[PDB]
Amino acid sequence: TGTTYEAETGTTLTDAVVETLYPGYTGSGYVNFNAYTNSAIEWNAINNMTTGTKNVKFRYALESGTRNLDIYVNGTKVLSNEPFTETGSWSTWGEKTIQVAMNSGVNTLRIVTTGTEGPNMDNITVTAS
Ligand SMILES: [Ca+2]
Ligand SMILES: [Ca+2]
Repeated sequence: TGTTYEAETGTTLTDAVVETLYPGYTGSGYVNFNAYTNSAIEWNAINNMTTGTKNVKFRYALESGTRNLDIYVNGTKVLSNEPFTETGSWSTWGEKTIQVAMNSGVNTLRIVTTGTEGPNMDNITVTAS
C-alpha cells in the first residue's frame, strides 16, 4: 500500500499559499497556486522502498476548466502540461493518478503551473505500481 504526503507541509512553495477556505481537505489545509505560470509545489522527501513505476494520486479541487501542470521527478521534467480536469466545485475533491518512474529511497517531485494556473492541491498518495 501507499504513503500520503500533504501538499501544505513537507513542501517548498513558489508563488503558492496554504489555505483552508474550502472544506474537505486532508491534514491542515491545501495549497492554492497563485500564478498562472511558474507557481510550484515541491515535495522533497518522497520515500520509496523500490525503484520502479509509481502511481502518484493527486487529491485536488478545480471548479471549472482544465489546468495543466509540468511534473518533475528528481529535478528532471517527466510530464509536460499534464491535464487536471475540473471537479465542478472548489469543495469537490477529485483524484487524478499518473504513472511515473521513481527511485528507491528519498526522491523529490515538483509540480509547476505553465500558463493555466493550477488546481487547489490537497495531497498526493504514492504507491508502487
Ligand atoms: Ca489558484
Ligand atoms: Ca492537505
